[PDB]
Amino acid sequence: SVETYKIYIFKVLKQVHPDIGISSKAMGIMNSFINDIFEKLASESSKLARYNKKPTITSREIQTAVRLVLPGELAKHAVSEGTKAVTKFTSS
Amino acid sequence: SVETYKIYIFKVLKQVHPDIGISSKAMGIMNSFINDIFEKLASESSKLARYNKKPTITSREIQTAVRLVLPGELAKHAVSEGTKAVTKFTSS
Amino acid sequence: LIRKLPFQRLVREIAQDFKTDLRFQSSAVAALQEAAEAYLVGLFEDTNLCAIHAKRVTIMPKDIQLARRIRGER
Amino acid sequence: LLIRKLPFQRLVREIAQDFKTDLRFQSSAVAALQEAAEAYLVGLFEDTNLCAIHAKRVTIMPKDIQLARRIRGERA
Amino acid sequence: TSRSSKAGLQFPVGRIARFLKNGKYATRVGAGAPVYLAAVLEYLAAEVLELAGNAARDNKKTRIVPRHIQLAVRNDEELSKLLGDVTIANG
Amino acid sequence: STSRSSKAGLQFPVGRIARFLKNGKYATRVGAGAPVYLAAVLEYLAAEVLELAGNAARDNKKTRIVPRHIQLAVRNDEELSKLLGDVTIANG
Amino acid sequence: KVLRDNIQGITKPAIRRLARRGGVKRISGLIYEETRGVLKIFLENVIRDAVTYTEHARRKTVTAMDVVYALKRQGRTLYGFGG
Amino acid sequence: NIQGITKPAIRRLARRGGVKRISGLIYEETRGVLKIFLENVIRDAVTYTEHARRKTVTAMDVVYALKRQGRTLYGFGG
DNA sequence: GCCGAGGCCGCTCAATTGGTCGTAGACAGCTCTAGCACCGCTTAAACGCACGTACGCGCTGTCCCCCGCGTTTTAACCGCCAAGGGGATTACTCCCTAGTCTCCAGGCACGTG
DNA sequence: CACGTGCCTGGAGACTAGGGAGTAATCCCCTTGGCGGTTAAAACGCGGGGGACAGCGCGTACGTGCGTTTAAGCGGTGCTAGAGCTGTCTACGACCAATTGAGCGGCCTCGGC
Repeated sequence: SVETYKIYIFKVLKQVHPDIGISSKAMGIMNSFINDIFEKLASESSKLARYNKKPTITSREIQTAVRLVLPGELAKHAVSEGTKAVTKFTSS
Repeated sequence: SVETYKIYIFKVLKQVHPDIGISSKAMGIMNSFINDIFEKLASESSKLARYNKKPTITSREIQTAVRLVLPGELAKHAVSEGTKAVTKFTSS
Repeated sequence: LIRKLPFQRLVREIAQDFKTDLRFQSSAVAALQEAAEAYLVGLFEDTNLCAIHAKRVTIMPKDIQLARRIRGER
Repeated sequence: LLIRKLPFQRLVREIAQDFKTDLRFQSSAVAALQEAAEAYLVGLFEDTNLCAIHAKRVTIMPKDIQLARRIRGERA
Repeated sequence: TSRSSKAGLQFPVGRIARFLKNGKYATRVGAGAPVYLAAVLEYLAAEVLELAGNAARDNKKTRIVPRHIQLAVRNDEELSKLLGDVTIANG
Repeated sequence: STSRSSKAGLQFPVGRIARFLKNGKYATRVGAGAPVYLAAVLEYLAAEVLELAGNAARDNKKTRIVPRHIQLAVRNDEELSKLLGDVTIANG
Repeated sequence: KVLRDNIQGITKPAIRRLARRGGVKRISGLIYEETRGVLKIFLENVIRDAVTYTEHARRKTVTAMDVVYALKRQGRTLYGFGG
Repeated sequence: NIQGITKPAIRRLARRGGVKRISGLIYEETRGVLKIFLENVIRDAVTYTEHARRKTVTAMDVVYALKRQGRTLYGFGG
């Protein structure tokens, strides 16, 4: 009835650490963290779209939001991962 | 070309202090102050309609934004003035 | 660390001055208690730093006052 | 202003060199940065003075600045 | 007549209305929202200007300069918390 | 019938993120590379938090992440603490 | 049913345990009243914002989301009580 | 170029804040603090310049960068 | 005394007033969850008092290291000129995304070793 | 708490139709660079006295233990206020076309600092 990132967080866990599990409360906390980060990036992207009078939200807006809301090394690695994903999606 | 709060601030100034004048840089600072407060009370009124699936910014949203942004006694006086203005507008 | 029922009474007393005839959810009181305990523990950490600065070990109200001054709380 | 303009402008350019090569700066940008920087340093020095008075002193040392920054939250 | 005379306000209701429409804040703006920002954006201007004029009087001047506005912001307990750490050019 | 998450190489749902960006009224239009960029930044962030939490749990000779272990991941890395500020985790 | 003198429900051992968890080794006898005052100010801010949110939604009950949003306005993000 | 923020400049800034006597080791720490502050602000400003497809840093970019840090600045194009 | 604040004047891009249309919000009803009030017994935490010694704090002395001053050095600053990158605006063609319907499998709950 | 099975609501493919963003050309501002003079500020050395820091002794006030007292946590019962959801209708706000005066740039003139 309610949409949560439980399956995907479980998959990411199974990739980073194959021998550790998650309690239900830990899944709730991780879901809250993901929603908070998503809201923080979406609101910033909306503000940048509104300030520049841009009707649409593109990958460049999200890249700037990432570089503005995350600290340094996290921002660099996130930008690298996002550009990799966008290139792999456009090419294929 | 560039719309500014210049006549209005002067009119308000010649109501509390009829004998004190004001400089152009003070116009700049007051216009910036009014813009900052306006975008604060507009951003916090849009976030109170989005997080309620309500497509309208009514006076209730503006009152909640006023009570959430301004400090205590300042907020109380502001909500009093706004309620007075809305009552006068609806009546006449 | 804080007893649940006295904290509930204190929260209701404070809320009375803002809106009368008000009701609470249990989750609300639990959240307030968690936040208050975290805030006080952080304040005591900064107070201990201020006390260490002045070459003593016993924390005193002036340490709290200085920590809240630097923090910007009024 | 308490900082000379040319050294601050050179410092700002040197810092910005590490984020993108071949930047140009407007005069207004350097002026705003200088104003903000001076205000920040004055506030930090006020807090440092309170810290120094707390330790029964009139001469501020780096430990006072470190404590002020740590309570503020800038250093962690 | 005008929408500011109905509310007895010195600030533009219509200009605030379009600033709160064309800014894509929400799809629909109410009729009482622009007459509530205008009445709140005028009390705050009145308070700041009153404090700035008081500062100008204390310095034996007839004009409000940026320095007076900075003094008014710093002395008022409430206005300092609303704006945070505000640096005013030529202050 | 290949999903947009498979075209990019992600586990987070690109389509769900796009639908969240479209019904949240962030902008009237949303591009094709914005859903694929958040769905990667969020995946990287979840992987980082899960890796640190799993390390904390493994150091405590446990093999199942519990809410306290997340509060030790975010309160040892300076970047996560600066990204989330004062974060308090329930049952931690 | 007037409520008064409930601030003394934050007993001396409670403040003392909070200070111990924060690393304090010695506590002067004057810390307690200051702790009551500081806690009261913090609670007043949070409860004011929470009641504002409650009265926005036309409710007579303060819910967990109201407190969470009030704390989030203060930069004190809280997880585990919903979202 | 950090040495351009000289000893008397730091001393004047301290006197503006009310400091009566300044130790000899304050200057290096002050220079480090100033570098950190400028690094943060300039990072945000350069991000904003990148968003606009520009090669010049404008006043509005610095104003926005300082607004992200709670350092509201008035009189430079607000 | 004179240069930045005040009043006057012509001119375009709003704000208003008036209608019509579709849908968002106010309002009435009803169903069940959960918040408040109460009671009784248990017992864990708070409280008051006493005693000892840990340490805050005032005083004294010594060395060191900032501060004010005089002199020499240096590079900020003002003024002027040149030259040219790139910020700001506009006009065009084309590719991206919103809205729809058909097709079907990923992802929510629920019962399981 | 993993793991298996049925279902149903939302994501995907294909298509067409406007309109926003990419992209090329232009104008003319603002930034960057160089140079020479003056001159204000920075740098260096030095003498001294103010203050930082260590040591020491006193007596205040904290921490720990022990016995007593308070009231918090728990488990049941009871009841009703009001949260959540659904349905229906009237009223309010977006849109668009005509009307008309408030507010923005330019000027000239004139008194506070």
